[PDB]
Amino acid sequence: LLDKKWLTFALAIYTVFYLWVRWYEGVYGWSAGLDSFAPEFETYWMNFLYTEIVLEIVTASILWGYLWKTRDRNLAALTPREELRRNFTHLVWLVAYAWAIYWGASYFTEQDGTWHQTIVRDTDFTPSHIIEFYLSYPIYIITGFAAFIYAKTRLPFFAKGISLPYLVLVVGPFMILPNVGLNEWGHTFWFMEELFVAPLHYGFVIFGWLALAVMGTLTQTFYSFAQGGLGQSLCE
Amino acid sequence: HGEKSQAAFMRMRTIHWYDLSWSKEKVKINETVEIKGKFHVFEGWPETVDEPDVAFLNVGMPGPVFIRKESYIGGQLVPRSVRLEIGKTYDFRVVLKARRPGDWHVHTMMNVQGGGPIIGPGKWITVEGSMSEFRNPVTTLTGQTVDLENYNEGNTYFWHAFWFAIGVAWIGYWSRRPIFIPRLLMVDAGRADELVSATDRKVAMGFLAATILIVVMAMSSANSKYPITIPLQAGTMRGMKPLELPAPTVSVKVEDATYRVPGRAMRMKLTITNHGNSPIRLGEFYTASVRFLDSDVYKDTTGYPEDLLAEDGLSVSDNSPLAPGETRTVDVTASDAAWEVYRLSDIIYDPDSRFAGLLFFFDATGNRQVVQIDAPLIPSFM
Amino acid sequence: HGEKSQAAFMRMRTIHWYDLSWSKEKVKINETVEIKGKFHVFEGWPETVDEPDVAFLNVGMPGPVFIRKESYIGGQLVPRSVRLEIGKTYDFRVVLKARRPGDWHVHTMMNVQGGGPIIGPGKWITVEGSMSEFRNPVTTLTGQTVDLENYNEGNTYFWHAFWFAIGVAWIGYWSRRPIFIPRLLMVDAGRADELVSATDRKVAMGFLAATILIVVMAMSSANSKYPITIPLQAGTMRGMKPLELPAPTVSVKVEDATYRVPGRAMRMKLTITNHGNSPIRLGEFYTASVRFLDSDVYKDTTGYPEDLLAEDGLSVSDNSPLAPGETRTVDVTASDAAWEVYRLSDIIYDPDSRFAGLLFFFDATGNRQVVQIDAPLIPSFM
Ligand SMILES: CCCCCCCCCCCC(=O)OC[C@H](COP(=O)(O)OCC[N+](C)(C)C)OC(=O)CCCCCCCCCCC
Ligand SMILES: CCCCCCCCCC(=O)OC[C@H](COP(=O)(O)OCC[N+](C)(C)C)OC(=O)CCCCCCCCC
Ligand SMILES: CCCCCCCCCC(=O)OC[C@H](COP(=O)(O)OCC[N+](C)(C)C)OC(=O)CCCCCCCCC
Ligand SMILES: CCCCCC(=O)OC[C@H](COP(=O)(O)OCC[N+](C)(C)C)OC(=O)CCCCC
Ligand SMILES: CCCCCC(=O)OC[C@H](COP(=O)(O)OCC[N+](C)(C)C)OC(=O)CCCCC
Ligand SMILES: CCCCCCCCCC
Ligand SMILES: CCCCCCCCCC
Ligand SMILES: CCCCCCCCCC
Ligand SMILES: [Cu+2]
Ligand SMILES: [Cu+2]
Ligand SMILES: [Cu+2]
Ligand SMILES: [Cu+2]
Repeated sequence: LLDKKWLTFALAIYTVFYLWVRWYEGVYGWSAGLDSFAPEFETYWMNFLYTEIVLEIVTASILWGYLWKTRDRNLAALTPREELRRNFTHLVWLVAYAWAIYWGASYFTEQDGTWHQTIVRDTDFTPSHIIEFYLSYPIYIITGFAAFIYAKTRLPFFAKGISLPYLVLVVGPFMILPNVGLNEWGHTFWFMEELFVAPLHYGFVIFGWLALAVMGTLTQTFYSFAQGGLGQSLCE
Repeated sequence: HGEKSQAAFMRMRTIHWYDLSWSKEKVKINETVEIKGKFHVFEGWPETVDEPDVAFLNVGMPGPVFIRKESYIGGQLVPRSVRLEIGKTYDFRVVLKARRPGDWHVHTMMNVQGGGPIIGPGKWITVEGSMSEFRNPVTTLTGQTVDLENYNEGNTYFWHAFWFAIGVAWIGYWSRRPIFIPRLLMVDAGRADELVSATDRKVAMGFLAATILIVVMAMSSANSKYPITIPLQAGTMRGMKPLELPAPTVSVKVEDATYRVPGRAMRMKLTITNHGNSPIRLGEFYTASVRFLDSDVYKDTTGYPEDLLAEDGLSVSDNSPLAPGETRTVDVTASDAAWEVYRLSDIIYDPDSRFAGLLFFFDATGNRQVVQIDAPLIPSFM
Repeated sequence: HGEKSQAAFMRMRTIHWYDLSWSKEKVKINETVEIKGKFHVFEGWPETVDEPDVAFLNVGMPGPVFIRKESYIGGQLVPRSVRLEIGKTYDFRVVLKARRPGDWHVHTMMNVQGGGPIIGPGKWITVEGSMSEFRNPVTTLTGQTVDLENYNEGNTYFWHAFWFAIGVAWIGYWSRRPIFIPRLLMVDAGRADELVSATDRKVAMGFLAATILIVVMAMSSANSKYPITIPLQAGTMRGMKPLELPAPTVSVKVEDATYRVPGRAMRMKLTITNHGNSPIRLGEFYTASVRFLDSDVYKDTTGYPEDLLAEDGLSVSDNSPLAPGETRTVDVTASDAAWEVYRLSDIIYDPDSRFAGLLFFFDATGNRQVVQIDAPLIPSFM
């Protein structure tokens, strides 16, 4: 079996959900979504914010708790074929994390830029941010934490210790979410402008760099892949 | 649409827009709508807002639903940022061409280099038609007429696609062979020195030489075609001509100003001294895009937005004609639902509870005097 | 000599120098040459140049071929930086004493605290004699006359040579013994602790004590001699008196201004309205150190530099006398080789294609009016 069709679902769920989110914001961007004090904004975007925050907290709790509860206690007696299967599953998790990171840190963040050059900022909870800071960032945070937990609880290579590159790759991008406090503070007190390259935004830049720990993470996963099922073929 | 969120005192004391007019309320695609009026820079400019040494006359709209054909501050075109003087009154004019169908709330705004956006009154303008009909023809000094909607689009697409294809070709050439784990193991276990051998080096030399040559030849070709180019034109424009308004013949002293918390009314006591030689009557109080009118004195006929206009929102305790030379003290109440809808009552949250506004006095002949008032605004709870 | 490189629009709109005069064209060593004139600060000061809040009246010359004896802005001496107001006209005067023989291009320049050098017209001044004849006597408030060419030179040489000799003595004392490789090997192989032993420590103590004592005694001696000293005198000088020029009786509106690319001519259309009570005629257009004159109206007699003067470089379509009250529109062409020699045609490279200049109108009696013009400058290619 080895690599199964979970990869297709991992790609498709993010693609479909984010395409629907893009449709939703293209429909309710203007027309209940420009004025932050209109009653329709509260029903179409504040309700969206509340629902998504509750659902994100619940989903994170459920997913992380399930992954930690179903953790492999007897990792010592694990066959190499099953290790290869689990390595492929962890690679699927990493693919999902990469897709979520793309959607969160590129698509909706530069989309926040479109909005932060076309309309006058009205609040800290515009549609663009709600879709990005409080939906896509928590989604990729959940995916990254789930991937880290799965690696630690199923892969013997990633067990018996916390991987430093994996921890950086998982936590640094998370630090962008609390960095939103600097974004709002730096937009209301600092910089009475919409400059996208202002120093108020280097917080995302600093913690966007920490996603480069994916290189150390990926060489660690390559070594985990090539533990028993390394060969032969390769290097022979 | 970005106001009702800015501090009420900041909206009250930045820039006062008056004599606003809109040429049309409903336009077709490619039709022109002209926005005129005057804006006055408040003398008590808030200290956290930089003085309008560098200001830009902008339009508040949801993206390019209109294109700004022209904009004038003092009769002359202002495509760049301008310098405004605190205390001066300027007349402006913005010309917009309809581009996208729909109902758009068009604001006249001013952006300041160190204080952000100062949004004026917004008016709903309806655009009808189709976006496909929109044209933006421009004639260049080289003698060619181009449409700015699609000019250079094909060239941009071609060049970006070409360079993307070059990069993809490089990556794919290296990706035909196994990529990650065998190469990692070969580099780890002993010297690698086998994964990069000719003609890989020849291919890299070819890629480098071709890239440099293509860049050079493309630059030369883009020099031959379009032989006449200019840099981006930029720079703050000084010498904005202000209006030479006559000195007002009405002097108003504000003796305390209060607003109930909660409430939709603002009350102030004014000592009005009528100089000149005509009996005057207070007809309007404008504070922040909100016009409180006394219907018995003045009626609005310029199509001001209904949500910002209070036809009978101004009540004067004694609004009988004020004879010249006579000075009297009256109680003026400015009450309208706009005071709460546009959050002018949120000044209680502001760290500077002071207000500014415009008073308009009309005589029998109808000619009006613009007198400017500002005072601390004291909330009342008991 | 540092101009012809600055942006043409920056040279056109920073400072307009006019009424310039030079007392002498050829001087001997120790002789004085006086440069007078007026400079006007342009109202449309470019935004990337800081306002002349701190400005210094400098002289453009290849080093101290002259010494600046005196410089005045408004009649009073200005050895320090000064504050200038945008839009004001100041008269200046610089006195130079010849120091070095040769042919020197002397410019009158102004340095701005945030915009760099504003170079005015330069004139070739010949200096004859020998540099050995130059004297710069100065009388101090303590009652002694010194020559600034060699005052304190011997003392400076002595002290620097003495301290250099002390340092060389220290290094040589340590350099008598073997220096690098044996000492490196001794420090490496086991403890060194043999290369520094008494009386090396005694010599170091002596050097330290002697250095401190010599510094203290030298300071005390330099306190006894020259008992009266003052700190360096510095600080921007405010309150520069500007000229009280009468309001011009000529109003000129610029309706478009064009220059051919390539070309040596600049063409503009002006609507001149003659107020007052005298028929006027346009005689000169000054744009950036370049004077385009109409020989039929005005002739230069102040010895203006030939490369910057166009005796017949100004052509007016209708330069007949303009009766008072009459307004007419004329086509004015300013053509001279200076327009290309001083790269005023390089404004096409500038990011702000706008020009400024001075127009001089003369009546029958000869008295002149200075009117200032500025407008966008549009290149023409076809
Ligand atoms: C990592 C864990 C993430 C947790 C957060 C998830 C956020 C989900 C969206 C919040 C919606 C909200 O809050 O709004 C509720 C909206 C408000 O729209 P309405 O006025 O009812 O109009 C009619 C509804 N339309 C405008 C959408 C047509 O209505 C709803 O009930 C519908 C919400 C559907 C969400 C599920 C579909 C997602 C795409 C399919 C692939 C997964
Ligand atoms: C609406 C939310 C639905 C999320 C569904 C989560 C699925 C449960 C997670 C999980 O444990 O594994 C699912 C798959 C297949 O891996 P499994 O083998 O099931 O995982 C356990 C490994 N073990 C069987 C050897 C013990 O592993 C995967 O690759 C699934 C990737 C799912 C993409 C991440 C979605 C997260 C959105 C917030
Ligand atoms: C918010 C920012 C996160 C800060 C980063 C700190 C965590 C980084 C290191 C890390 O993840 O290790 C914690 C464990 C991994 O196993 P260990 O750290 O070895 O300890 C396991 C026992 N423990 C679950 C009680 C911790 O991983 C888990 O066991 C997590 C799964 C259990 C938590 C599920 C409940 C959470 C619901 C919201
Ligand atoms: C790899 C990222 C792909 C992002 C594509 C995207 O944002 O799609 C939205 C956009 C919306 O434009 P349009 O297709 O015209 O449909 C408009 C519907 N709304 C307004 C809701 C977006 O176009 C599509 O939906 C094309 C489908 C691409 C599938 C990968
Ligand atoms: C790594 C490079 C950081 C350089 C910081 C920077 O560009 O700041 C510009 C800003 C100058 O403000 P300015 O660009 O004039 O802002 C104009 C808009 N307002 C007045 C509303 C802020 O300076 C500061 O206020 C100090 C920044 C501290 C950085 C740790
Ligand atoms: C207004 C001047 C701002 C200067 C900022 C300097 C930033 C340097 C970062 C090390
Ligand atoms: C090392 C490559 C340098 C290329 C220089 C090309 C100059 C062309 C002038 C138009
Ligand atoms: C440790 C050496 C301090 C020297 C002080 C000398 C003071 C002299 C006063 C004129
Ligand atoms: Cu609006
Ligand atoms: Cu005002
Ligand atoms: Cu020179
Ligand atoms: Cu001038």
